[PDB]
Amino acid sequence: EAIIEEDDGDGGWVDT
Amino acid sequence: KFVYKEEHPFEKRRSEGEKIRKKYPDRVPVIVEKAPKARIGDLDKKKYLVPSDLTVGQFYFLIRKRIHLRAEDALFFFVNNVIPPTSATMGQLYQEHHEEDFFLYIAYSDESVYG
Repeated sequence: EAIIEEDDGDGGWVDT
Repeated sequence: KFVYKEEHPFEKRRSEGEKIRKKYPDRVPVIVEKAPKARIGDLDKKKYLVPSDLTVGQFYFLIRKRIHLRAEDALFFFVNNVIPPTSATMGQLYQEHHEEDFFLYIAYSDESVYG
């Protein structure tokens, strides 16, 4: 499971 | 409608959306939520960075996998209370229906009518 920009306090963006 | 638009201000969202659109130009940022009257399982993650060439049908498949949905179970997407064509690309959907915060919003339900 890759997550992008997880630092932002939003759980990050699921990279597909 | 969407809780993401309530839990986050417009100005914050718009800035992040521009940032993402400029840094990941080949990708589309999509916020995904369950419709209220929907009786299917919820998605832990709501934000998805998807290739602009990804199709509605491919996205149906991934979301089905991600909420542990059986084939006997139904799933519909709604873009502005309208089921998008499965042949459509996420990029085309963004170009046409991205909100002013530069995100594409999509609801999903077990029913063919949003609620």
